[PDB]
Amino acid sequence: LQCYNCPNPTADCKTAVNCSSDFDACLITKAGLQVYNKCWKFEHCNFNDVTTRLRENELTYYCCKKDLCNFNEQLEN
Ligand SMILES: *[C@@H]1O[C@H](CO[C@@H]2O[C@@H](C)[C@@H](O)[C@@H](O)[C@@H]2O)[C@@H](O[C@@H]2O[C@H](CO)[C@@H](O)[C@H](O)[C@H]2NC(C)=O)[C@H](O)[C@H]1NC(C)=O
Repeated sequence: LQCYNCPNPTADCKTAVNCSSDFDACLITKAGLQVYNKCWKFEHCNFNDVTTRLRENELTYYCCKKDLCNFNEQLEN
């Protein structure tokens, strides 16, 4: 999956790059402050496998399966 991967927790990442290996679900987390951007698994995209790996909790991780679907446009209802 090709998604944007930033070196820091910014709220406007625009660097498109292929996702590392062992990654089939793009992840777009938003802890009301920083829009995390990283390649995540579809099995680890639950309400415990992400808030634990990042060592956080209050956040809305949204996994996707489209070349670049973790952008900042899928968490504003
Ligand atoms: C992500 O990687 C792809 C590499 O795709 C390869 O080429 C495809 C045509 C297909 O054969 C895949 O199975 C291959 O793995 C990048 O796409 C190519 O990248 C090369 C080198 O950068 C470039 O010369 C080609 O023209 C590109 N072709 C296409 C269709 O993209 C792609 O750009 C990478 N994306 C990012 C954000 O890095």
